[PDB]
Amino acid sequence: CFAKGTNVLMADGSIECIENIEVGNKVMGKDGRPREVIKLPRGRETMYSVVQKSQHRAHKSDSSREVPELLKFTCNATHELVVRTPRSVRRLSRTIKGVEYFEVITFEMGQKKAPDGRIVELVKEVSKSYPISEKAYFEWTIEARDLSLLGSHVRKATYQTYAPILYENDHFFDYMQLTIEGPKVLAYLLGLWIGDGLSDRATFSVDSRDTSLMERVTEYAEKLNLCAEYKNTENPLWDAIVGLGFLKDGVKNIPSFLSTDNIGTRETFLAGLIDSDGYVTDEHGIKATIKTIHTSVRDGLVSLARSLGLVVSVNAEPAKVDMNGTKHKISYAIYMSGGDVLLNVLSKCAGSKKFRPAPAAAFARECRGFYFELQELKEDDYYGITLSDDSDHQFLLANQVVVHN
Repeated sequence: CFAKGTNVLMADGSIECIENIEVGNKVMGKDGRPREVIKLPRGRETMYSVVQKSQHRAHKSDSSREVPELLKFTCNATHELVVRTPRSVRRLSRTIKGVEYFEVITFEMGQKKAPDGRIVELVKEVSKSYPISEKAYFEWTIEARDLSLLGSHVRKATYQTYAPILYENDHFFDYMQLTIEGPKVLAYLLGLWIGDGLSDRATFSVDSRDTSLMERVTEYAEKLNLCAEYKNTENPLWDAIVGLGFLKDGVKNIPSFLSTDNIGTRETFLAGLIDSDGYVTDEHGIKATIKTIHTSVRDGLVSLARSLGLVVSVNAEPAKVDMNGTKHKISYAIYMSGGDVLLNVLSKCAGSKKFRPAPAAAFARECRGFYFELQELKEDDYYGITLSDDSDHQFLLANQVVVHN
């Protein structure tokens, strides 16, 4: 069902290639609970490239300059994609009536004759009022080779989903360098460093006019004992930047463990990063925007925000120019949205035009949808794993895409 090299998420929040897994290994399910591998099937056939539909980039190459699509996988022709399509009616409700012929256009389940000879069940767009076998959406499944039978509309309207990482490790807190009264300020000061810090030491660049942030920095430092050194020594903040991985080979980095660790710590780190070089808007829905010239931070942030269940998109931009020179070429804009998922992160920020009050009531981190495009590929060796017949039959790939057995 999957090409050689597909990374899947393991139930303990660990990552492994589709091929290095065996029965007994437990993958990560939708709920943050473990699945059970009870078989490992193989074969060869047409394979398809599934990738999220996006407005730009991605030319074939080995340099991580161009912004990449991380919501992508290669499965086999008979792979069953778990998809959703909206219910939809037009020019009439269920069934209203006027005079002299007019049309009712609807989306409903029917059976279409596959060119191969198979009689597949799928969503069809239907003319005037006709019954014959027809919640705000359809929850269903389709084999890769079958997307092509879909009508233009039904097809553009269909999407896959990704689930949030509701599971939690503790790699952060086991790294003392207690719980209540603590982790908040370091996770905060770490995101603050990746945003404004000096690569060689614990020195950020808090904006003067931002009295509210200067207040935070000084307040927080005090809680972690230090103070004023930033506005390389046995300095437990610099030791964590290094120890916890915030420097991907002499380059600023957002460590993978951040995606399966404590939720609160994920949200606090993001707040510090937004406080440093992000900015929030409310025009058409609450949204935060972090900027970075680092490719490692850019990709680690995308998976960090999606682990929380936020909606993410990335765009390439031009950098700076001092007197028309200084610093060049490109930087990146990462856009995040999600309502109360986002309100829960912004309610930890210090910046005055950044802070937003916390959600009104409790909230749920839903799976988010995404439109994709398929590429019919050549014959190849497939892998795949079988979850127990009594489970939901689903699990999450390393990128969080919800896949079916």
